[PDB]
Amino acid sequence: KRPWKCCDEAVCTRSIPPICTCMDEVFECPKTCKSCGPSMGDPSRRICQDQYVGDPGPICRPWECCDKAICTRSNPPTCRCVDEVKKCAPTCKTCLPSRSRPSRRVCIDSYFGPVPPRCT
Repeated sequence: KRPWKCCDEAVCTRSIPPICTCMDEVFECPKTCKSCGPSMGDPSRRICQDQYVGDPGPICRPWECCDKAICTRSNPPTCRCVDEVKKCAPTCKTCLPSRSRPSRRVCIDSYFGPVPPRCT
């Protein structure tokens, strides 16, 4: 079936259906993946190499984008996001109301993965 359950870095064609590669770095080859191997010319940055045809599925990370990411220095880093949003992403585990913007919420999750895209 699909070689991943979720993908943070899906590179897909704008076609029906999409043709997709998941560029997410892996630390062990997922059971759903046919083969893992290097990426970005880096022998140590391993990915699921499989091309998939079909909807790539959801992101893994707890925020689609973040304008206020705070991350460690590792590659990949561990990051949190202090954006105050109308609704946390479905993939956020712990969402709390904001003190300063009472109609907004904050996701307090920490997540190990590449710096998320900026929202703005």
